[PDB]
Amino acid sequence: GSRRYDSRTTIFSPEGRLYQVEYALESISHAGTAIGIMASDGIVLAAERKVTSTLLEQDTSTEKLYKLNDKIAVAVAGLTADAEILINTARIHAQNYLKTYNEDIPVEILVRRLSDIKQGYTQHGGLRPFGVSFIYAGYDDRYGYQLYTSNPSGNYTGWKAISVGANTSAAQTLLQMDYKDDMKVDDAIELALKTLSKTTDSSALTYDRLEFATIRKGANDGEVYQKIFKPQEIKDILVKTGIT
Amino acid sequence: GYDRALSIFSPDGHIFQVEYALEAVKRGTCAVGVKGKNCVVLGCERRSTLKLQDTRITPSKVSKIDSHVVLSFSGLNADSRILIEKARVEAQSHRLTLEDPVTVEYLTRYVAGVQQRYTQSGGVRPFGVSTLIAGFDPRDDEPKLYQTEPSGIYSSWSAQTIGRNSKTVREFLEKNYDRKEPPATVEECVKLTVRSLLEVVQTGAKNIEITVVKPDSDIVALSSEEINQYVTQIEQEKQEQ
Amino acid sequence: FRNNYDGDTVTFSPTGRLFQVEYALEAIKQGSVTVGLRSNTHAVLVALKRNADELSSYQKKIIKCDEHMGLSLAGLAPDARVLSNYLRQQCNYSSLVFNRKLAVERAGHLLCDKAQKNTQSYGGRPYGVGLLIIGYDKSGAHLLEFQPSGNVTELYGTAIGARSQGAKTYLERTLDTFIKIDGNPDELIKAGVEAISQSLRDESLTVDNLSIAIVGKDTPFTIYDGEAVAKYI
Amino acid sequence: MDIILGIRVQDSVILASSKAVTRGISVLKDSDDKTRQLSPHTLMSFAGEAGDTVQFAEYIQANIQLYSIREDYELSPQAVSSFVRQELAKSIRSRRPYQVNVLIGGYDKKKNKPELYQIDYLGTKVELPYGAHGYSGFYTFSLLDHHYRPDMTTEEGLDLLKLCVQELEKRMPMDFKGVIVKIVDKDGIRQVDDFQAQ
Amino acid sequence: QFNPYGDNGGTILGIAGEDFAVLAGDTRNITDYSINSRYEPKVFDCGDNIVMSANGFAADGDALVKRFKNSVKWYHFDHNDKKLSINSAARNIQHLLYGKRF
Amino acid sequence: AGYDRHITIFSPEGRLYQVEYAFKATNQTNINSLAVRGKDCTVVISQKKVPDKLLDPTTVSYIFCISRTIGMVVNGPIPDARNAALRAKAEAAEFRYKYGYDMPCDVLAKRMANLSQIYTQRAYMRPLGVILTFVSVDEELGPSIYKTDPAGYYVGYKATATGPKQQEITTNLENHFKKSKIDHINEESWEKVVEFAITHMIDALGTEFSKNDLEVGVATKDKFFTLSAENIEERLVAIAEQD
Amino acid sequence: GTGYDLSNSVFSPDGRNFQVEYAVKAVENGTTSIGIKCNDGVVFAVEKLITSKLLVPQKNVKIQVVDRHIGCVYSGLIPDGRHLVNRGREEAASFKKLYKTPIPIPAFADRLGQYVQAHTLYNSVRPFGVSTIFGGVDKNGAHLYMLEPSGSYWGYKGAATGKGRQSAKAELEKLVDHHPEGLSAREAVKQAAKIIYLAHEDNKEKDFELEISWCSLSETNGLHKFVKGDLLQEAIDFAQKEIN
Amino acid sequence: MTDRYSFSLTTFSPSGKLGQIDYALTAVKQGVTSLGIKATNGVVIATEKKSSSPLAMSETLSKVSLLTPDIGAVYSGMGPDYRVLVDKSRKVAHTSYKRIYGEYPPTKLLVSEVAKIMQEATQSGGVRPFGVSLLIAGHDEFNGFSLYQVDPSGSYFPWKATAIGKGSVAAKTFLEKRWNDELELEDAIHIALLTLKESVEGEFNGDTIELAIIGDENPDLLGYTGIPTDKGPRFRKLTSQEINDRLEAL
Amino acid sequence: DRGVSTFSPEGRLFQVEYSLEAIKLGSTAIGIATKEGVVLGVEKRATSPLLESDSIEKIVEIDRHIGCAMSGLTADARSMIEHARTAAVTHNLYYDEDINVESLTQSVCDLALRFGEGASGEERLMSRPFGVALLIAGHDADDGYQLFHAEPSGTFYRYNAKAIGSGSEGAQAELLNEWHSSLTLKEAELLVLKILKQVMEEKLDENNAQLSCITKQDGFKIYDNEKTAELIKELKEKEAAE
Repeated sequence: GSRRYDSRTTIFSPEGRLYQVEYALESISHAGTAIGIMASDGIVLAAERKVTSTLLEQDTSTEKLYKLNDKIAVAVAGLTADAEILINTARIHAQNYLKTYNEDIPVEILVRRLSDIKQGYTQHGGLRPFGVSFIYAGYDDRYGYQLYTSNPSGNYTGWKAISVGANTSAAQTLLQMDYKDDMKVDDAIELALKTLSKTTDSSALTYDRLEFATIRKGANDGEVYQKIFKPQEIKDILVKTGIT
Repeated sequence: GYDRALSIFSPDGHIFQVEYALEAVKRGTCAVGVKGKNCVVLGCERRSTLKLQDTRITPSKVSKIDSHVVLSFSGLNADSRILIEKARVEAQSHRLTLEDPVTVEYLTRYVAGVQQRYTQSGGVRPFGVSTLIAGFDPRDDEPKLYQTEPSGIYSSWSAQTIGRNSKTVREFLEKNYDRKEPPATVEECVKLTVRSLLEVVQTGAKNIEITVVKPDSDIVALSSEEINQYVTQIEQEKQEQ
Repeated sequence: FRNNYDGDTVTFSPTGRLFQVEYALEAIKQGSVTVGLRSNTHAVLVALKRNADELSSYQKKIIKCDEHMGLSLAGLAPDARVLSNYLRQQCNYSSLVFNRKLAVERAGHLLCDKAQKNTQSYGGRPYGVGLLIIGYDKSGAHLLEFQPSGNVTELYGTAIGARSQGAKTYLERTLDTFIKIDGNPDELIKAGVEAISQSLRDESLTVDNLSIAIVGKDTPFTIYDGEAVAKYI
Repeated sequence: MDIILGIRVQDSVILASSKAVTRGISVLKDSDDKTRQLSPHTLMSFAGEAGDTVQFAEYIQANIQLYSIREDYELSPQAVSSFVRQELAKSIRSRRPYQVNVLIGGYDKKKNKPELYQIDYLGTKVELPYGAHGYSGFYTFSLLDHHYRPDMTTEEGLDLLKLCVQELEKRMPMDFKGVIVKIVDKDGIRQVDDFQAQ
Repeated sequence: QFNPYGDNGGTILGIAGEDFAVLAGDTRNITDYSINSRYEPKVFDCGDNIVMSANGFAADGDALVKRFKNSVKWYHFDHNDKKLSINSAARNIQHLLYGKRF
Repeated sequence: AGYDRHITIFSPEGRLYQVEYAFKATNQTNINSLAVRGKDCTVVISQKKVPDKLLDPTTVSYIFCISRTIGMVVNGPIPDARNAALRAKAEAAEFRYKYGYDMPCDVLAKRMANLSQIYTQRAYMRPLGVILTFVSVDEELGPSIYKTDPAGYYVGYKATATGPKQQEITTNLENHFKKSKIDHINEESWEKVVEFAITHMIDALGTEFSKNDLEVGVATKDKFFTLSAENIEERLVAIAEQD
Repeated sequence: GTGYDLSNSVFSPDGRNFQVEYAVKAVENGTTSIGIKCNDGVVFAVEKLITSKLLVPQKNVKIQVVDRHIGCVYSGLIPDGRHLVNRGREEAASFKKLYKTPIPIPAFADRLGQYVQAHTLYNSVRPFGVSTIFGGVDKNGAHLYMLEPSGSYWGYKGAATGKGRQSAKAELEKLVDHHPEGLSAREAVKQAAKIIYLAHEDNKEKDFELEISWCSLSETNGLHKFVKGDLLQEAIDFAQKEIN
Repeated sequence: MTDRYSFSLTTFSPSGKLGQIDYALTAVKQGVTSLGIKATNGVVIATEKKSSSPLAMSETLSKVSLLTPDIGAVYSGMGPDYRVLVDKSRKVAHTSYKRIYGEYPPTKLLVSEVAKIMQEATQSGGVRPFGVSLLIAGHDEFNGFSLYQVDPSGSYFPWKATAIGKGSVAAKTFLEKRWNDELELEDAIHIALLTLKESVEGEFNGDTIELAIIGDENPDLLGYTGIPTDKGPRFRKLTSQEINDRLEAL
Repeated sequence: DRGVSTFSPEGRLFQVEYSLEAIKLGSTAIGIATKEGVVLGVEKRATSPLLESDSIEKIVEIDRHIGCAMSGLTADARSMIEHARTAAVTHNLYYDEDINVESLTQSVCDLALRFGEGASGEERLMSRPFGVALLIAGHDADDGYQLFHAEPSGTFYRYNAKAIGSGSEGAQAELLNEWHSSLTLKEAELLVLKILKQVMEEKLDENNAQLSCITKQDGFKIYDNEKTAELIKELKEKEAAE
């Protein structure tokens, strides 16, 4: 019957590797680079828009930075379609936690759930895994600013600075070179743009090819603020940092 | 819907998916457990393929199932989560129905079953995980240490290790652990564990975490220093010769 | 060739054959010989029981399905248990609901249709056992031969299993004689033992090695083993 | 019904619960503890239908404990109570609803403040200085409405209960066989073993 | 409204001797003040030397005996025509009945 | 890898071979058919070839009455043809029941086309090797011709042909229309439109027909019916007394 | 490429379904069976090979009745044949239950056809390994039909399938020509027995047993019945005579 | 029977590619050209009606479809796939939005819904991706006018102007030159007709071209009067006549 | 690949056959029945000196009058034992009597063939056959002491003595000669202990081997090391005696 056409997406290799997870990663490696840098007073998310054009509308566009919560956001690397499916279930999960406990969902709790969903497509179902890798940037009163990462496998880890997508090896090296524990948000913001600027496959790192977001505790308040930069805001920050 | 028999027999009487599951374990970071005369200790190494993480939030390797029992593992991380959850759930359920927390053997038998079950059910692959479960039965001071594997097999050990280079550290333990006289001290027991890991961790006080379990839900994870210290007192032992 | 069309029963070979069924059919030939024959008053089953070691037992070959019906198997023991159990239910159902003894001809039709279901639908496997059914109903004594292909046939006598062709020729030769052994069970049984012995080779039929069953006019289906069959060796 | 009282003083919450367990014509027990510890700093008292009462309490307990192990953290009293309300709210529209009323007393180690939550079988939740389920209210609500201060000490509070328990032994028709008292504070939960004459 | 139950009267009796036992019953079956039959057997031989009678509502009584007899038949199939001891029969009848507890 | 030719999944060229092979099966019957639109009628002609002497010719047909108003002619193997006809009949009855009015030709065609589209996307369903031509005199659209294929495609036509020699019939018709400049046969009676239909079938195929070589269906305002061997003959004699 | 003959619902490059064609092979290898449509009913006949003297004569009836007015005979895999009849009986029962009137033969034919055609739509099923001759008398006279593993079926004057289908068809075509005014049930019975005897040549190896049944308005009152006793022997004689 | 195809038919190759999606895209390339242009006061979408027979009546087949009264779609690739997609799209706009909020969904969201449907046919068991790419053009009160493109992968992006299908590379280039953020609808319609011309081989008239726009509200097309806040649909399909009159000043 | 319930051209079920192979790799297990009771013996086979040998359970109790030994992929036997115990206890609840040893066996065997990806017969849910054999030993009033060999095939046999596992073919050969209808429980214990020694790579002691028996009087008991060790000794002496 059907057995003949079954790819068997959930099996071990003789080495004990998960073919599809490996291949999914292989796919991610060709996606626009996304970087997450965590500072003492905030977190930074930066991503390079893959495929752009004169005609591509950018004010309306979003393909790498999605707001999950009021204190959580993710940077995407891979299949946007696949990412949205997961993103929406994540937004729902956060709201449920809120309804059940009357408290905003702790960042890691949201990340473990999403990672679990992925992990599933790895052990049963005969379906393909999601070709997506997320960089999570969020804040809660138990661990303050946190930066996480999850991929097709369903595994996640915490980071001070991390990149996903293309040229991660290069990007990782450069971050490992200039990241310092005592960094400040604006410091991180610059390190971020610089790294991309150095790994970019393009000629110049123009604003029309970037998406930017920061989670800073607006001092004049006492609460945390999520901000996804608009085309012009990215264009500005791009000049100041010295990339014009 | 999907129910394809993924784990089946081959001519020589082998179940490759289960065996390949073990290969995933062999590739996992090392884990070890040694039981003293009044405590059990669990040690795990931390990979270094990438270093710039945030150890505060990155999930550690030794997990608490209940207040008197912990479980460590070697293999796929995503997989271990599903087992740890099921175990924690069963733990609370057992307390609720038997009005008594699980014995280490019971908890082990449970986890082992879940693993076995995933080796003869359609539509699923075995857990690329192998575990070490330890603690003290309710109102009992005799330390317990068990190990489970993808096949669903389990048994107790005086000391055991799983993961990469486990062959090595087992050797060290076989010619360094005397059942006749187990590490009578939490300190000397935690030392033997760090020693065994040093055979494979290749100097990494930041790549070695320890957890000491004592009778009556007394579970505590040591800090880099507490650990770093054992690393120190041990490296001298060598030089002094 | 064949190798490309024998992976399941939902595939026809270029010549219209169903190999999975044929392979199943083979399991029977590899099984221990058993014979069946009937007069107008009785129906008899004789089977050669096979053992593993000499420290082992001799696997039973005859199963009772109701007071008026029973069978002997050749092939996969489990499948015979499954099928005979299904035949027990059908006999039982016929009694409970209609207060009627299930006709042997009907039992046969049921088995056929049950077997057929595992030869046209993906996932199922044919049954790997042959069955000889005897019974006494409202039209008298009967003997049926059931094959995993679903083909069920009514005969005067027959045999299935290894070296079975021996006995089958004997019966095909004795026909006119045994079919008239009415009102004399011990004679039909003897004719049955003489038939089965034509398929012997290794050894000769002993007491804990022979198995005989009989059903008839005023004879509820009963199995004989051990010393019970001594008087026929 | 059973006596379920709760009063939140300065730095703690005190729960008093009748000890009698009566079935029809006979009092079967006089030492029943109508309480369950959900977490080290969260205690829940309950009253209601014969079976549902404990079944629900233990069910809630199991879940809160599971959350604790999984997160290696203790949910705030507010969060615990919100979980409990959701559970009862579901129950009210189920095939067979839990007929249970509860008081949740906990110490929020974060805000560093004691909290008292009243929740009925319908999923009605309210936070109060003091509360009660059943008839007890009809007597105590005005006693406390009278002699109650926000800054009272745990000692003053226990005296306020003594006042309430007395009125209840005076005017209530049934013999609830006294109460078992418990205090939840920054240091956890403890029982006032000496109230049968305090 | 529909009443699934009826009463066919009848009376049964059982007495045990040292090496024997008896089960007796009248043979009258009724409905209200009318007689349905002056002879409708109510006590049955179920084999293995077991005699039984389920008195009361005939439809149910017959269903039970039928179900028990069938139980005996399978007891033989499953355990080589092994005799079903009376005590075992009793435990079996209990499960047949409690099975329809509601 | 080489299974992108056994089930309805894409080939590297972005093609669906199983759908292409389905089209191939539609010619198995080696029968052609054409439909034309009258002033207020619709006619479908189809060849009929019953060479076996043991067959009851009356039970052989590729023309179906889906409803009082919808008629359907099929090009392809009879078993798939009947599977399709039955479904369409059910689809037509159900539609009337739910929406309270008779299902329109084009709508039924759309619904069937969609059904075909699914076999194109779902792996366990195979396409049907048939091309369906639906005709009627819609109460809103007038004479109508809608045809669907194993690809899930469909569209309306002024006239149309299907079968092994589809091309000959088509270009023949294309010509007649390039001439007339109108999108239909300007004829009041259906008998004359039937005659026109059969005439051009002969011209394009270069073959003469006897009453047993054709099958004819006619759709009028509130009724679709097929002709008898004699209804045909009479119509055939007519074309004869013109040549 | 190739291998278009391993899965059932698969279309070969030239638009065929080999699995169905292979089914036909099982049919052609089966016993020969026929159907003759007389002028007020239908007659069914079939070849029963005597594989051995051990087969109780007359005791393994092949022809089957559906309802009370329909007859069915098939060549090929017998079990498949029974399976199809069981479906037919259900279908006939369902039809009568709702419309009251016993199922018209033309309606019954399509019921079987749709069902069989269904077994050529999925790879999870195997096509039927039988061709079936069936018919009966209804509100509009007699109807004879033959159904192929492809699900194809038509109305026939005479029909044959199996090992000797050619001899039979030859003989049947002859009859058709020598009886333009119809044939009687009584005559069809005789003729049938003969056609079976002749067609037995392509299998003259094993000895056979003839079986005939009929459904005639005047001879059986529209009901299906087996021809036995005197009328049967009489037909055997008429056949045994002309075979010499 | 029973669909035993519960496993994915689209998987990752060792290179990280998802074949079926790639192939689907290929199918889109082979498709007839279609484009979209956003002006400051409207959007236009058009394609060529590649009648597959002179006997076929191209009007009975529309490639430009109204989804909601302010949103239209056009495609390139497999016509039948598109057709069922349009039905699902029209239904989802109701079941997943209008029935909840009593108002039609804004373009980005409806597009988001369609996109999801396509994403699923890329991972669900027993199916193949859709062999089409869509160009959705609509207008909503808080987002104004918009133009979107949805691929077989389920991915979508906003455009000022773009083209898909056969001559997309060429058409895209011709658009990058002529477009500016000051175009009025009529201008876009013109640019549209010019761009389409290059991609068209033979006949080029109001009968071989299909073009609709999202612009002002059409009270005249509402069907009823009496409800102030209901001013008419913004989606309008040009007529054969309207197209030719324009081709004259082309 | 090929269905998990496909027949070979020889009329065998591939998965079942392969199943049998995995069992040949199992640790030895021997059962000997005498009119005084049945003895079950098994090779522990610790894969390391650190493995606490007594946490090796390859001889379990089904009921007080039924015990069993296993060989092959032992983890696969957990559910079999569960089923067996449940069946045993249940029969007692419904019939107020002990389950016949043979029936208990038949029950276990009925699970055997319950595998497949959709076999047309019921709802066989289990992706593969079991990879373990069992020696079920017990006693009942109907047929006294009995020993059964149950395999993943669904079939089972009754033996006077039977050895399964790595050294089976050889040990069975011995049993064929050693066994006689008058053996005593004592004799059977030494016999088992002896044959185990011959086939075991390891030097048979009271830590890598375990004994147990079933007697009408005391039911199923598992000999404790001290007891078995003395039987080991008692054997060395008798052997070294000639």
